[PDB]
Amino acid sequence: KAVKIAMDNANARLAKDRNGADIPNKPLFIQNLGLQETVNRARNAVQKNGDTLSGGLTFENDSILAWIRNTDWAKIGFKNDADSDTDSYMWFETGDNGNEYFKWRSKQSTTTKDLMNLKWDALSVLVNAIVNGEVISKSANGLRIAYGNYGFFIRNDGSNTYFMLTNSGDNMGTYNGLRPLWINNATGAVSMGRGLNVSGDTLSDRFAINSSNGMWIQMRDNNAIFGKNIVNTDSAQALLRQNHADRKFMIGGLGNKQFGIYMINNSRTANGTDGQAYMDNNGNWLCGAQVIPGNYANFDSRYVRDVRLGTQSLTGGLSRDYKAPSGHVITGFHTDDKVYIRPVQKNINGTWYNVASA
Amino acid sequence: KAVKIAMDNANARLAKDRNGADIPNKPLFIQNLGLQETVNRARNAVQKNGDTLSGGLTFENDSILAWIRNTDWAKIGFKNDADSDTDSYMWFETGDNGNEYFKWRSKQSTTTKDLMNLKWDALSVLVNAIVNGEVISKSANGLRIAYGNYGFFIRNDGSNTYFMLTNSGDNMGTYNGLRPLWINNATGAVSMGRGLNVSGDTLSDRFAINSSNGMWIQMRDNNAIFGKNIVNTDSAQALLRQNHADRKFMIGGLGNKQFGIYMINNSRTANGTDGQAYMDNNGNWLCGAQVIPGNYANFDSRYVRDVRLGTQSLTGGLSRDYKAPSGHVITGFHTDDKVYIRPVQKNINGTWYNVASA
Amino acid sequence: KAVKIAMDNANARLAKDRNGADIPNKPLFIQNLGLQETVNRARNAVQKNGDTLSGGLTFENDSILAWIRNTDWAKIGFKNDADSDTDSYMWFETGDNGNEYFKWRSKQSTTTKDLMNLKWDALSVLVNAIVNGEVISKSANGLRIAYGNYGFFIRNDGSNTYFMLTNSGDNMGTYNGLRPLWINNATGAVSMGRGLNVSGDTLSDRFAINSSNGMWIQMRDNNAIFGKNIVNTDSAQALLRQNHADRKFMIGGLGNKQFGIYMINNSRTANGTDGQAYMDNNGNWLCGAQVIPGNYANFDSRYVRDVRLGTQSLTGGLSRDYKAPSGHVITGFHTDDKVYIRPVQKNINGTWYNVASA
Amino acid sequence: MMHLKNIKSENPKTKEQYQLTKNFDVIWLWSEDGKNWYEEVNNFQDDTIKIVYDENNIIVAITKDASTLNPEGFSVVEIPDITANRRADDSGKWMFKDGAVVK
Amino acid sequence: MMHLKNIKSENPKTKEQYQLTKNFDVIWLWSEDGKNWYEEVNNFQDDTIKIVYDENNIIVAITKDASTLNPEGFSVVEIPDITANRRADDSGKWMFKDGAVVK
Amino acid sequence: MMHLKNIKSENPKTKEQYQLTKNFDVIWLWSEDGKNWYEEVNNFQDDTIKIVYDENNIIVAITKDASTLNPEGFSVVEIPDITANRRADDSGKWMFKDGAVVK
Repeated sequence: KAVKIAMDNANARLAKDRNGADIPNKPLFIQNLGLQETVNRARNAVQKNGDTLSGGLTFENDSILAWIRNTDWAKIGFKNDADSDTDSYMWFETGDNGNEYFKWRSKQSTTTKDLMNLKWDALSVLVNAIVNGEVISKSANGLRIAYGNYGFFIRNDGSNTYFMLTNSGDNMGTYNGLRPLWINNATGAVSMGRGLNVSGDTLSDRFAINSSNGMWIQMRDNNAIFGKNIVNTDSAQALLRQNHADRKFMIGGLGNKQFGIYMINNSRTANGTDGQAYMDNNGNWLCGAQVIPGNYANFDSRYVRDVRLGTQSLTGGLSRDYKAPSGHVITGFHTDDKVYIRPVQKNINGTWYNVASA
Repeated sequence: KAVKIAMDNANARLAKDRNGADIPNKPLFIQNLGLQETVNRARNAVQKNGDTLSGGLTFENDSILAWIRNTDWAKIGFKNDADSDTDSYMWFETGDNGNEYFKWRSKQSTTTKDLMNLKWDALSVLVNAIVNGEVISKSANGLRIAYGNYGFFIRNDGSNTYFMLTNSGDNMGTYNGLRPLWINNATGAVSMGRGLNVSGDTLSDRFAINSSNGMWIQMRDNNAIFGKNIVNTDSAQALLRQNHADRKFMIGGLGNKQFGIYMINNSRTANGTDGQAYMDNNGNWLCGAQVIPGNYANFDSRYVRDVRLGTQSLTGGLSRDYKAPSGHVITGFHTDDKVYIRPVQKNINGTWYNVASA
Repeated sequence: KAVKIAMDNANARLAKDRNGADIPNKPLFIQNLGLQETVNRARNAVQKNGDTLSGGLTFENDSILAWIRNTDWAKIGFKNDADSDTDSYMWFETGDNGNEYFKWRSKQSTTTKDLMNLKWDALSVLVNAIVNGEVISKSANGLRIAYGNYGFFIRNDGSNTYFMLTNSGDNMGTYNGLRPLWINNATGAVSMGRGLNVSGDTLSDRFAINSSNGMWIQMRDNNAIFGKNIVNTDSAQALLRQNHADRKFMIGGLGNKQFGIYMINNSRTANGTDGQAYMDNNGNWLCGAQVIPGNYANFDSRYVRDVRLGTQSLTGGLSRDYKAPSGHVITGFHTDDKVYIRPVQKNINGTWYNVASA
Repeated sequence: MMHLKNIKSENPKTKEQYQLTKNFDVIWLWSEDGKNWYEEVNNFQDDTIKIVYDENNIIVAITKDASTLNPEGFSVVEIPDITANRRADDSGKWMFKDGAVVK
Repeated sequence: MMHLKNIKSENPKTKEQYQLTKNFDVIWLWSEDGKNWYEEVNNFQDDTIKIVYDENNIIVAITKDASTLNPEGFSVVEIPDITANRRADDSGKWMFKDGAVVK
Repeated sequence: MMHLKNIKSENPKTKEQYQLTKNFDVIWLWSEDGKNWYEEVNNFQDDTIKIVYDENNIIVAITKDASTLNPEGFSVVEIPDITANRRADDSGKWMFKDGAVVK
């Protein structure tokens, strides 16, 4: 049995043909081999076909997180050459046809709402955009409201700022020929090319009419200030008014009947006016009171202003038949029978003339 | 000792009860087993409880990077069905209540500055927004400045573009009843509903007064052009001016004293005017020079324009008592003692009438 | 050969000096050891120096994906304290100098286009920004178009909303002194500080002139409505017009010759006017028809309105020499030879006065 | 030609005649056939002789301008200006009966 | 009734009288008691007889319209229009002394 | 001083004289030397005596206001207002020959 001890010893040893199946404590064998940490790190290893993590991942160099598929991609990286790098940034990139883009969306239960898309030619915000800072465009057609039939936009071309309009059905389009309002950027002057309608008072230092030149009858159509509403026949309408301390003066008219100057004292309460000087519908000029010229020459030359008898003279006491000279009347007698006579005289325009006898 | 060789041979073999502890070169054993690459890949394996990476990670299929916690989540993926996919995008998504949102922030030392939040109803930019392209809203209330007491916004409803104002303390609110300015999108016409105040000149082709109709005394209140500043008593103020080549004509007045038409030749240097035609405070119409009618009939019918002696006649040489007929004077004698007579005549308005004797 | 059986048994056992090289089936040995799953998980383990994944990665707790380099970083995480968390968000963060920023870009073949940068002080959109919702700024200088020489911006300071302009070459700058247009936020009133130029009609309820006060000769320069274009000499220009049912009245003039009131009946077709009342270049007031005062006193006091012979009287039949009293003529005889006489009388202004004899 | 007989004064008949008599004491003259003297003056020829004769047809006044006449109580006839008519003077040495007669 | 005696001419006393004399040579008449003839004319009654008599009270002029008188150097009295007063003519056959007398 | 002889009527020579004769029948008077009487009136002195005498130099009219004269057919001379000239009356008892003479 001395070889039985050698046989039992051999029987206590790992058999080639059993390939480790005869190891009595396999976890200890792995341990003794030095493989426990290998076992533990492989048990805790993120798997390439997907996994869940309980700690964070950190890239320590210039490495990229990518989705790469069908020769296209989405990529996140961090550009940073040194701590002092003046153009360092986290970047997000899509490729490789130019039309792969960026989308932000949120989910409430099973509903998905897209919030923002960023594409090659435009950031599309599908919700509101609320900016605490200033909103600045560096394009000429900088600010647009494309809503409904016509778009509205502000165009600053560097020299003038326009309020612009599109044609109908083209609210994203270029401007048409309308120029409702623009500003001269160098001088501040405001212009409007399609007229202006003001409710209430329009106050200005001066009003300049783009005034016209032409024939008499074209005064109907000259550029002017005018009353848009006709004056009704036999109704009163003033178009211009000057206030004085105790009275007001008006340019206006009685429809189809009168046009001119009217005065109303502030103390008046009964209907009417206190002074009138106006043209009627036949072209006469009428005044409710006196017409006082500074020079009366064209009137004084029309009328007799005085009549008188001139100096008395005596004829020669003479014949049985006598006729007084032209313009004279008999004013006495002296009996050689003489007769007194005087000339009748008329004052025209400051000169005394002798009357004529037919 | 022939079995000692068998005993030593058995003693040179791996003992079951030692469980690999008697392996002389364990790293070689691992190598011979074929486990070195297993050792090396587990040593270099990203660990599920967090790790640092020196190379990038790439998803080769449609896989997601997610943060999933408390039934909510944040997710990054890449949508791409083929290279020709016309709606391919990198997407960022939050869930699942609708209020999980997106935040961008930056750190300078220990200070954190939030820069942008994107939520279910609004992109909130907490800094400035500088857009190199055009800024376009597709909402009617497209452009708003919500600063301080009152908000200002531009509303284009498709037909008209309004400049709108909120009530006080409601700068994010709807518009009130004010209409400071709007534009007709179809015609370009500008309207203003709250009046207009211009410093300097307002030039227009025509000015249209929304003119009134009524009683004489209401001319005080008719819609008109007027002087906002009263003319001071005994001071001069013109409200309307027409320039001619060598003179200017004005409608204006002397406060409480005169109102009408004044001419000033351009060559004048001393104070005063060169022509005046105006109503005074009693309603008279005064002219500094002549008043020249084209028709004098209403004057010519008031006055004697000429006087004369008419044709001489002879009475019948008769009685010791004689009286000349009505209107006649004695102008001679013929001695049957006859007497010459003439009629006194007056010219009224172009007709010669015989004078009457009382 | 009894020990040969013991020798062959020992020879069938794993030799220490061979270190597993004498294992006949090494993959089975690994299997029997319990190491197959270790082998399989290490073969499928993501490697720390970079790898490709065929499934997604999910963070199950509050863990971060980071790029950390040169003491700076880029980081993605998910903030969420519970499902009911009211401020939960996916966040993107850069550090640690404040100037590391966020960039979005896209690639078409080898071309890279930057689309958007988000920095400490501004979101920079390098393309268009198209917002389906409303665009709102909460800064006073809320909306700017910085294009070319001059910038344009709208400034709402809470009390008034201004249309503002920069100086030249400073389109991102503050406003200068120009005030082209502003709105009173409380009242809606529109003001313009640099004048206004309207093509076409300017309609308003009233026009208020900022009217002046001064000397007569300063009426040339008083604030007024006026014709910007001089009236050409001998040409007609109207500045004010009132329409009646059947006629129109104008204030206007013939250049250097006439200024006043003109009437044109609507039925007229030949050139000319139907009524004229106007001042000429010498200051006279002319009317094409009659001038009709309501009171003629200043005319009636200038002229003789009637002449007559008064009541006949008889002298005392007397001497050989006789002279008729002042103002009287001889009108008869009575032969004690008496003579009849009458007084010549003139009517001035309604009173009969006796004529004087020189 | 023109011939107005027995011209006498009568009250104004129309409104315009009434105003002239009210304001200027115009004494309106009418011929026995109802013609108003002052309005018929313009119907006389300019270069004819105008004769004034009394009820007995003695010529008392002669003129070439009828407006210089006051024919109250007399008659006026217009005759052609011929040499046979230029000899008549305003004295009572000429009468009228379808022409001027001597004595 | 109205009675103005010894009406004589004197210089104008007031500014308005001075203008009328300066511009129209008006000779202002005043009665011996200081009444201005031309302003007192409107105080006469319309349908009364107005008498003009000389210093010896011989009636030289009669009228019903005082404005047709020139009473310079004479006196004017207004009397009721009765049959006993309508017989007086402008001849020197009637005098005045609180009424009209024959011869 | 002023002296206009043989003042006679002649047709108006100028446009303004023609209008006054056309509208007011002004008979323009001229002296034998061609001076217009009506325009020379303002050249007389105010306080001198103005004499009117006939072809035989008999003084027929005297005044201090030349505009009250109608010198058609006569002559007008202005003389100083002295006591020796105030005695001449408008009767035919005074003549003129470089001064006033008695008889």
